[PDB]
Amino acid sequence: DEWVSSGISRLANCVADLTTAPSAVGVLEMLGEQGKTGKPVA
Amino acid sequence: MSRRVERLRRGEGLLSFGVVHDSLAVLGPTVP
Amino acid sequence: PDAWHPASPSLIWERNSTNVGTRSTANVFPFERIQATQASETRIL
Amino acid sequence: QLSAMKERKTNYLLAVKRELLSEMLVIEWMETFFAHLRLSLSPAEFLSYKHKFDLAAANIFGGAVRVDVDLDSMPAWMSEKFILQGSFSVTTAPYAV
Amino acid sequence: DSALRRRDYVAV
Amino acid sequence: TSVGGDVRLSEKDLGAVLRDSDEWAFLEYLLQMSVRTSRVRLLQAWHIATPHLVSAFERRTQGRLLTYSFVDTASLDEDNSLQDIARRGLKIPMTGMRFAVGNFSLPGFPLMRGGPAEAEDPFSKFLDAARSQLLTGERRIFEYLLCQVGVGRSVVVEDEKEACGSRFSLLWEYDSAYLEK
Amino acid sequence: NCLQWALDAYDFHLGSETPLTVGTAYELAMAIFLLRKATRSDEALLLVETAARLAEASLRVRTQLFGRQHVTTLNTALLLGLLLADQGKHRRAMSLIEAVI
Amino acid sequence: TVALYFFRTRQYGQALPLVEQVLAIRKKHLGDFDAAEPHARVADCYANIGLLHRLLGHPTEAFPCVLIALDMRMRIYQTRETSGVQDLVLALGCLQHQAGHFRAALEAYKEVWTFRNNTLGVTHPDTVNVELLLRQLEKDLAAQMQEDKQRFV
Amino acid sequence: KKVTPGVLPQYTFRHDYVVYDSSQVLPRFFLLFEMDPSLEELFAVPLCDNCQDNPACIWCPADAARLCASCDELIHQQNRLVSRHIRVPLNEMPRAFGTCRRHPGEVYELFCSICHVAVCRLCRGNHLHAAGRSLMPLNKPYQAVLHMAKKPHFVLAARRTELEKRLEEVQKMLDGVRRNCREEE
Amino acid sequence: AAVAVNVSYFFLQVEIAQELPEGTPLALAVMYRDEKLCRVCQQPERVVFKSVYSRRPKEPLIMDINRTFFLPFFYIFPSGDPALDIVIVHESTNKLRKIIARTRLDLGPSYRRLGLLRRAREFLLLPRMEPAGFIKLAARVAHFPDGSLPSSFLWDLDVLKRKADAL
Amino acid sequence: FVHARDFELAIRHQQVSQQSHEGRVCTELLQVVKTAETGNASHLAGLQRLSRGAVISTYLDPLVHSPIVNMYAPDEVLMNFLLGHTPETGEPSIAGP
Amino acid sequence: ELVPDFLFFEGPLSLRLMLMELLIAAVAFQHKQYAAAIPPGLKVYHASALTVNPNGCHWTGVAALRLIGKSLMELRRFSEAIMVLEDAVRGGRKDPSLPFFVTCMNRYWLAVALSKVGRFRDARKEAAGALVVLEDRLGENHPATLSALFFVAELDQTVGCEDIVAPPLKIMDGEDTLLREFGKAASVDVGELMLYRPIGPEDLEI
Repeated sequence: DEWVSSGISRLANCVADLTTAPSAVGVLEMLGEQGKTGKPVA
Repeated sequence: MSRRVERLRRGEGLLSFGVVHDSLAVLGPTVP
Repeated sequence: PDAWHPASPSLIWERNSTNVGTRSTANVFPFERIQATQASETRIL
Repeated sequence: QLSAMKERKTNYLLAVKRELLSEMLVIEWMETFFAHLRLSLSPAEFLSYKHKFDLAAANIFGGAVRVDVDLDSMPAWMSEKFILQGSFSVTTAPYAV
Repeated sequence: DSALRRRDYVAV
Repeated sequence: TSVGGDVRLSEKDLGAVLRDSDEWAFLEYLLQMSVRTSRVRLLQAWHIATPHLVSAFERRTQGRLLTYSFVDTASLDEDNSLQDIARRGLKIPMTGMRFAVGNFSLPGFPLMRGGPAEAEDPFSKFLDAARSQLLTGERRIFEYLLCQVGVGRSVVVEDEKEACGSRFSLLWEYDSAYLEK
Repeated sequence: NCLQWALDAYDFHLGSETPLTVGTAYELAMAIFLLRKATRSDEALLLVETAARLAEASLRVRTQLFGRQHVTTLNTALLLGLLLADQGKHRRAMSLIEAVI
Repeated sequence: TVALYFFRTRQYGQALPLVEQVLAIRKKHLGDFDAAEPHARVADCYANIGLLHRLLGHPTEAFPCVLIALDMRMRIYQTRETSGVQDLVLALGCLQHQAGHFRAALEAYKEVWTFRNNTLGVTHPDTVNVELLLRQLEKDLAAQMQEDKQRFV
Repeated sequence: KKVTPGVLPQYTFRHDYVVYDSSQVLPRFFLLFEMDPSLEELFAVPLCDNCQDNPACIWCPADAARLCASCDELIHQQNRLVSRHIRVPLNEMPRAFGTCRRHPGEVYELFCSICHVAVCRLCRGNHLHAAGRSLMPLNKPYQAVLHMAKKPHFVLAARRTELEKRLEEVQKMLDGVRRNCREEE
Repeated sequence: AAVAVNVSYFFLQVEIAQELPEGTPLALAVMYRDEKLCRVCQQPERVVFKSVYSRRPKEPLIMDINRTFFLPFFYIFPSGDPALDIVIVHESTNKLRKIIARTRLDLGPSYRRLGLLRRAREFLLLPRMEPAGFIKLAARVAHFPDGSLPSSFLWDLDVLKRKADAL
Repeated sequence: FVHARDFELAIRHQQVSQQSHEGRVCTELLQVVKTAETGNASHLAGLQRLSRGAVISTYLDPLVHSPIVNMYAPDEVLMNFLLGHTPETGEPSIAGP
Repeated sequence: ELVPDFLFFEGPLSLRLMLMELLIAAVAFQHKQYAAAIPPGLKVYHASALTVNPNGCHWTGVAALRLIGKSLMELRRFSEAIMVLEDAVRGGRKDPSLPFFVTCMNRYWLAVALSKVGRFRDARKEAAGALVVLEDRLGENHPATLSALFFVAELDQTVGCEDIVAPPLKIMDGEDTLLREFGKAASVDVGELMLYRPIGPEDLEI
């Protein structure tokens, strides 16, 4: 997808204005759903 | 770094930079 | 004779899906009024 | 309105990028056209059209770069940082005239 | 900043 | 296209371009690359850029971009006759004047079969003979002007119906209007 | 992915020309170079394409901020060399390792 | 035979009225779509009428002509792997690729490619040409994504 | 009409501008030119012999075919014996050199050095640079011009060294503006 | 323009040159009483990277250095007065770049001054690190060859530190 | 009020010096050599001590430029923050109340 | 020293700096340097059209395009020597403040460059027009008038005697100029192929 942008910014008129820097709470959610993918062996 | 004359033939020059020109349009000065 | 009328599914697709009035640069081959090589010499070459 | 001035600042800088892109896309228009000439010309006509391509190269794109792109050439408002000040205090109304 | 220049010309 | 009055172009007037010359090769190449066909050959050429227009054009187009374009003289307004172009510089009405930069197809001989046809921008004998004349498409020859247009820092804006000068502002940072679809 | 987000936060705040955002870019190129080696997946050619842009942009800033003689700008040129050889561009990798030495 | 001569001369347009008579005669002095037992001559000629009507430019009514051919060849040749079936599922994939319809002509193309790989080679012209249709599907998918998701203006 | 043989140059660039000031346009040349259907299309690469839906790029003397770039992979990356065909591009096809087009039909002999046009028998004594020497045999310099046309022109490569260079510093001022308006956001 | 200093031949004497072994090559670089010993040798034209030759002294050493070094003319010459000194360095991953010779100094303040043409003829100079022993040859001023051979100064930033601190 | 200009300098975009770290200290310190050659003690506060602060080492040992060396001289605290950032003291300010 | 002095105290369009570039181009031409006279002389032409008399030309502009025209001529780059001198002719014609001698000498060297490149009819037309204006205004005994008359007579001599001095003939073909059956292994050069060509009964048509 060309239009990729987190909600951190609302200023955009081209495709280069879209900043993909994650939000502060955004990091803790979708880093957090990574230790529950595995379940230490089986 | 590739074969330059075949790069001109298939056209990843003019065509690839035409879409860069189109993506950088952005319509309207400000509409004051 | 008649028009070129390409046999490739992709070259037909570019004819009836995209148009050149929207892009500054475009491939023009599946739009040109090219001859069809007429009959007998198509069999030869 | 912040995106209104941001569009004022960036669409001028993006029109500069659009015309720098326009001059270098039209040097690709020269080269990709002449690549088709090499595959379509008998050797007598290729020596003639090599001279015509050399002459068209030296006449159109012969000198320096005519667009200057320099902060001096830019308008005077490509210099400041969009200072913001104020408040949005939400209070009551006075109960006395 | 040049708009702040014009605001001060009108004001004190 | 009516060269002002009933005067033929003289050598004391507008300068001549010699056959098989270096500027003949340059004009031929930029006129053959635009139509993308070798069947279009040049048969006369003139120089209409007096040094008064060159000095004024270079002062205005300072730091801008220069693109080559073709203008049909038949589609030109008859105020902009060739005699008048020699001193003024193709004066532009308040509605603005369009310009095609790059490839174009000549009117009456299309090379483009799509939605549009990339035609040139503007600004029972009729079928009895046409069954043996217009099918072969006998030579009709054109009078154009290769003019250098100083389009610099254009703003993209949609169709010409609202890009005309009766409503468009042209903020002073800009001096040209690129057109979208 | 953690280095992916860190590259996104340093160039949002400090911009894309600082030594800190170049360190995040180079470490992301090294990390994605380990990702291809460990999985050994043949579909990771697009992973190596973005490995080339991150290390190339890291080299340009490091030449113009640390000089051509520094530990950071030497092994970034070496990592960039291994990535171009990995793409199959074998003689751009030649000149890059020739420049490392 | 005359329908074949018009084919080798690139004149596909005159081939359609010739093959349509071949459908008409083969229908009544042979079987049909059901006809209890199915005949291979009728199923072959239904494949011809959808192939040739593809080449003129209409994908929508060549689609039912090739579906009938795929069903008849499923009942004559049986199983799934036979080369006659794999010609026809290639025709469904190329019919789909003509009228847009991406991400479903991919699986139709890969089915032809996997059978032709292990019974004709990784080098045969019937396998490399399907690979060319895969690569040229990837160019059209890249262009379609860059003309419909790039419209941020 | 529209019975033009071969494949024309297939790449288009088109912008449409509108200007408002008279001093912004410099009328330079007045051109009288001729569209002529009876002329020979000199700019025409023929269609591919095998598939007839691509423009040809490669001529194989062994197969005697004007193949395209895609069907070259089809019939030459086949089994290992048909993989050694010496494939030259369509420029190096055996084809007649041509006649003078100023005096009809006498076959070229040498190449004039100062002007890039070759000479014939009638015009050798009265050529443009007919009189170290300007007259040199014809076969050698066309091989040198073909090899020189593979590398880019030096004056258009000078546009690569400066037009690209100016783009990073427009992106630097744009990065400064965008970073400014994002902290103000 | 430029300056053209050709070495012709080289002579050295029975001191530290004796324990210069038969395996280590040398390098000769001309200088400006300035810049870096590092950056002068990296730039190819100003330095010579010969292998050591003839491998048997038997006598004071004599060994050939042909070719002319074309160094950028400076019409203003920053950091004040110009000077021309030539160094010899031990090119080996053993004992590294050292000082074996200092040779001449001085060129004349904004040359076209005292030292311009009295070094143009064929002379005999004196390396000194530390005591005596003699060789050099020649100098000239170039005819400005053509397309701007590098013509950039090779500034040593340590000496730029102490001169800026002194001013 | 003493460093009055550098507060207003944080209202400007400035120009990015397109050179390396060696290129920066080349053109900056070579400026210092000749501007000190022309003399005059009025130049001294302008650039002979302001442009003087350009170290030629990428490596800084941490005990100097430490987070606790901003206690012996607060002048460089108001320069490493106020858009000086390690990279012209002429006009006055009227000292009225 | 004075190039940064005059780009800074007088702007990019300076009268003293434009005259500096003309003097340097003149002394480069006088010392037969040839190249490194086009780069300074082009700075004279790019400046003099704007800095003095933008209504058209100057003596500085004419001397600029003539110094460029001479040097590109004698560096054997004959092609753009035509375009440079033709641009000097076309600007100067319909213009006061430049006498007849400027618009006649420019036309004469245009015909001299056109004869050296090789177009003989076109160079005779400009040489005759420059001759006529020089006869009427500036006498008939002046060395410029005599050189123009010698040039008009020379092009009438060349176009009339090139066909007889070197007749068309059918040489360069082995069995048509001896050599191959005579002992020598090819000639290539026309000046030797003419020299060893034996006249015969079949050559009398030519």
